[PDB]
Amino acid sequence: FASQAVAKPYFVFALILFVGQILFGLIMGLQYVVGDFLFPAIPFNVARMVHTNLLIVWLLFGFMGAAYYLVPEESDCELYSPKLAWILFWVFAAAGVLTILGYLLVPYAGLARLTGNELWPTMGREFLEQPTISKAGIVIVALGFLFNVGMTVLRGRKTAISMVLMTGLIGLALLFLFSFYNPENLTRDKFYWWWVVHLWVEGVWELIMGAILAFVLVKITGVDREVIEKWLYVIIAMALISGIIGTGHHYFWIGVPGYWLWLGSVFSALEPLPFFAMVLFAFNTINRRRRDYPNRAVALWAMGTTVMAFLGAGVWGFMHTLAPVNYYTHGTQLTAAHGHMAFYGAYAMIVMTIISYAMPRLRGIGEAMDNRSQVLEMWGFWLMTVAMVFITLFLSAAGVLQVWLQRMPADGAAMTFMATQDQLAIFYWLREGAGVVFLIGLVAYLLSF
Amino acid sequence: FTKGMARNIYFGGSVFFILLFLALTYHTEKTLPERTNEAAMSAAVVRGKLVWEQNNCVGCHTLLGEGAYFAPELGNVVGRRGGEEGFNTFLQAWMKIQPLNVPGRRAMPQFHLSEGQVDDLAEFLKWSSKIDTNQWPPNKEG
Amino acid sequence: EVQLQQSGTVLARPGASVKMSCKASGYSFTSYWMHWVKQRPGQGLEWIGAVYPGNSDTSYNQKFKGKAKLTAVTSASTAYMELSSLTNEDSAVYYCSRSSLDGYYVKNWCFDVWGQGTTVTVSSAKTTAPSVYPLAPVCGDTTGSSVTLGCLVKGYFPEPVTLTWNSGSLSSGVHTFPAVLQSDLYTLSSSVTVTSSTRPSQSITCNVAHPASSTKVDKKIEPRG
Amino acid sequence: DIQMTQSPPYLAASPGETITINCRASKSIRKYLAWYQEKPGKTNKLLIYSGSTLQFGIPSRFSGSGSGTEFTLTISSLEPEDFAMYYCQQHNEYPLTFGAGTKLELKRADAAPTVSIFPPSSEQLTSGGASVVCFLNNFYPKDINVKWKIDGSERQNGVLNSWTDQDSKDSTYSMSSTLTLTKDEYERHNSYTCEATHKTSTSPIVKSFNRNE
Ligand code: HEC
Ligand code: HEM
Ligand code: HEM
Ligand SMILES: CCCCCCCCCCS[C@@H]1O[C@H](CO)[C@@H](O[C@H]2O[C@H](CO)[C@@H](O)[C@H](O)[C@H]2O)[C@H](O)[C@H]1O
Ligand SMILES: CCCCCCCCCCS[C@@H]1O[C@H](CO)[C@@H](O[C@H]2O[C@H](CO)[C@@H](O)[C@H](O)[C@H]2O)[C@H](O)[C@H]1O
Ligand SMILES: [Ca+2]
Ligand SMILES: [Fe+3]
Repeated sequence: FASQAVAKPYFVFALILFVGQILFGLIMGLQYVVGDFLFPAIPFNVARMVHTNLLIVWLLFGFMGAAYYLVPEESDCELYSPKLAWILFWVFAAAGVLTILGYLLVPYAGLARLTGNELWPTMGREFLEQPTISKAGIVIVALGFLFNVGMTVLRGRKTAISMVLMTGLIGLALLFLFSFYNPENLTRDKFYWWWVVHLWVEGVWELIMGAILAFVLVKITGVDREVIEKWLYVIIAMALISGIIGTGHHYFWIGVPGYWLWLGSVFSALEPLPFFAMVLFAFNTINRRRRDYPNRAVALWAMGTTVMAFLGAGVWGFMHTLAPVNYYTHGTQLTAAHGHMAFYGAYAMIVMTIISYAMPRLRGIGEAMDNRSQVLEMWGFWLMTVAMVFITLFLSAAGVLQVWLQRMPADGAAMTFMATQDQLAIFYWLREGAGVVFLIGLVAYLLSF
Repeated sequence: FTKGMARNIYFGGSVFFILLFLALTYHTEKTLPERTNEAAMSAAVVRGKLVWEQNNCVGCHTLLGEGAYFAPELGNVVGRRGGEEGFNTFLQAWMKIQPLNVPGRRAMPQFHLSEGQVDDLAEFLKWSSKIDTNQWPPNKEG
Repeated sequence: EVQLQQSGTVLARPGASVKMSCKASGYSFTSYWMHWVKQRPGQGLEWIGAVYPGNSDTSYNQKFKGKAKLTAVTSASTAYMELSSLTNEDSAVYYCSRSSLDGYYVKNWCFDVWGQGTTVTVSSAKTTAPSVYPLAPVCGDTTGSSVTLGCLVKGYFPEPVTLTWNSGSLSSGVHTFPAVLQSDLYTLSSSVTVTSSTRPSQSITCNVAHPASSTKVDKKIEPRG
Repeated sequence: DIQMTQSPPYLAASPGETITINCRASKSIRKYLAWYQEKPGKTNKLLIYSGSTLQFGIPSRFSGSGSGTEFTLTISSLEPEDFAMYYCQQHNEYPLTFGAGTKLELKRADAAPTVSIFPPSSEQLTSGGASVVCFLNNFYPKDINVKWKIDGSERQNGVLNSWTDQDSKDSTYSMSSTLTLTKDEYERHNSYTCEATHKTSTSPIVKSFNRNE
């Protein structure tokens, strides 16, 4: 089909934004060890919201890209509106760039004033630092986008793949409405904040990623739609059975009742299972592959995604999910380590996977790229992926020493925050080095196009 | 074992647990007045929360262990800088003197806060430290 | 409350060694540089060096590289300074002090809490009780509305002596001067001024205690003849 | 090493007045200069760092400024507890170094010393020594010369002086002068004289006695 073309600007923008994201990562990583670097021009927190908002926005773009590509091909018709996909692309790209420029060009409190945050205060919450107008604007794009892609499912074939995608997509936008909800009570504010963050990334986003994985497996493997769609349902069943009460592993120390200690620890113990199943999924359906596929990279992206998401979300998640352990590690470099690997392995990787599949045939080049371009992709994959295991190993070592020095001993014996950080310096240099190997991988991946 | 079987497991499991979760939510919600001492949650502390947000403290600090890992935990800073009695006075000095300009040290910004604002901040932080947090953090260092 | 408690006065012979301590309380001992500072009388402060208990690293002024050894014992929150191969010039007050900022890379900063100081007296002298001499006004020469009397304390070692008039009830109009060295030994004096109807009619006695030699002596001040 | 010169070394002032004192560094210390207050029986107290940052708890009547090479400390309206010793310290470079101090003294009205002279006691004489003691008590300001004369002749040797600090009650100074002779040298002369020269008078205060009566 031809309206599948509108997915191209989405994937290309996502990759540009991904570059931006890494650059601001590298700025913060230097700030860790040369504390006054770029100060007072770009204080750490400004660099941070740029890094974290570019991460969320680029992945969102990748998701819309992924939908715009596979939804026509599942629905067995043209996308409801190629021209809507294009207005929406430009609106979303303008709002992203505008709010990012806001961050860098006006001190945060000033940006707050300037956007009339006093009337509807939603600003200055982690991952939610965008002005209420930006948030409001993001909802409108979501509505447009949902109408566009969801009309296409309505007037066409319904497959489980597209159904599950739509459910994830709808749930993502719905839960985003909680960002408009900013309670005056601190623990209430934190309680509802996780309905965005956790119910996305360990719930509704897992539906999106499963769907994209399943579609790609269908197209690369020639194994029967029926079995693939069955496992999809198993995987997402396990995601929401573990993950919904699972939200409780964020409810240990925010000020909610101690029953969450049990509920959070026990349901979370099971949250690795869907990622384990995605590894059995991709590995099995790829080795029971009824055919060969001219693009060997997609197959690698798909297996890699599942192994990394399982390491990052599953193993690292579990490693700190039990309350008696989380008590010591909560809000520590361990958190940053888990967070980097989980976000990269599950979500950055599944976006690059669908791009691997969809790019050559969006650029009317065919199923696969020439065999020189295919080895670059593979190099940028090993470079990005290995670099990230190193990033997470160094931050893991950092968090272990941080917990040992600062969290374990009693008052008097425990080291102070700033003193502990100086002791961690070497781990932060290494992470920065790894962050350099990663950019090199991203450039290598980019130069494969 | 069929697709159909798998889809109904998905359906039932998710509705059941969606409902379990809301019931727990409702309950939790009713306990919050006591756990968080909402009696003390004055106009001053609610304005402090606004200052906290308006300046993105959380982009550098953790509060109750959530936020950024660049700078110290502020949930229990009260106890490490002169307690109930003198914390407001400390904070007033603390916000004025920034940045400290020690070469190579992690820097905090000058926020040009008025003293009303800094006082509201202090009340907010003081109140935060008194939330029943199931005894988190482990010690006075946060 | 951040406190630094230093060890008491130490006396040593030339060429010997001395070790003093600084006991830290009310903060994370391992998170701050401990500094040491020398002060000889009318001589300006000098920074000797510092120890970082968090990793045992140390830093010495080039002028004290030979002299001083700094250590820390973390379980007791105590820092230590050993001064070797002593000289008259090492007679001083020695202070420990805490960096006002935490962390390893603030080695050169200012200090927010100081100890009260440990005195090191380097001398060859021997413990000697003082001689105490009453000082009555010039003979016959009695004139003004008030009279001044005195007490000379001579040839003692080590410091201090404590001096009182009438076991301490006479306390106003008293001046007691700092001790000075006369050879290896200290001398001081004290005067007391009192109205002339007070005396010689009432008794005035000099009381002098030298804890180091366990002496207490009383010298009544008698009119000259 | 960067060296530090404070001036003035002494400054007299009164309650309610403003003073300012100086600190100079032999090379640039950027903005990194701290000030300490020293008082007897109390531990040293950080006042200002980084040139002008007030330390927590320190009253706003203290302030300071400077950069590079020249720095000042001002106290706006002196209070009784501010009369004390002040030191500056650079905190820009290894090795840390300090100024030698400015002593801030309480001004009070000029007062002439009260002078007393005391012959050797008979106890000291029977043991062979002879100390002649002179007290110059309760005077202001602190500058003073004492001169010994034996039978009209100035004597320089065997004279030890000691000076009290400013009395924290009446703000005056006191001083003792002791001439130590052998009994034999003491017996060779008759006339012993202590003379104090102080700004309260162009002529010395002279006290003496004759070794007889
Ligand atoms: C990064 C650009 C920061 C932002 C934004 C805020 N703070 Fe901060 N803060 C930061 C650092 C690097 C440090 C350590 C300072 C040092 O040199 O030791 C701090 C420290 C504080 C503290 C002291 C905490 C302690 O344990 O002693 C407080 C009370 C504090 N900061 C408060 C605070 C508030 C209220 C903020 C939003 C208005 C805020 N900080 C933002 C870095 C950064
Ligand atoms: C791919 C799915 C996931 C992603 C992207 C992800 C990411 C992250 C991020 C970014 C944070 C820090 C958020 C914050 O407080 O700012 C975090 C916290 C946490 N995650 Fe996940 N996560 C995922 C899955 C998991 C899983 C499957 C588990 C359980 C096995 C888990 C357990 C935890 C726990 C306990 C914390 C809190 C750590 C602390 O208290 O400091 N996560 N996660
Ligand atoms: C060059 C590579 C990178 C570097 C050097 C880097 C650095 C950082 C730093 C320094 C922080 C702030 C931690 C703090 O608050 O103290 C951060 C936050 C974050 N980054 Fe990165 N980053 C990089 C790449 C990535 C990539 C590819 C991802 C995608 C997964 C990612 C995801 C995140 C997330 C989710 C957070 C918030 C974590 C939390 O609050 O727990 N970063 N990053
Ligand atoms: C991937 C895992 C990363 C590392 C984090 C895991 C560490 C969690 C397990 C901690 S066991 C716990 O350690 C605590 C600190 O020693 C200990 O705390 C105890 O002693 C304290 C003095 O040290 C004092 O606060 C109390 O007397 C007491 O609660 C405790 O005994 C021990 O079980
Ligand atoms: C499979 C695992 C699921 C188990 C879930 C049940 C969790 C409830 C257990 C309490 S969690 C938390 O742990 C802490 C001890 O680790 C407990 O801390 C205790 O010890 C500390 C010494 O380090 C001391 O700081 C605290 O004052 C003391 O209360 C803490 O209270 C508790 O809430
Ligand atoms: Ca965070
Ligand atoms: Fe979670």
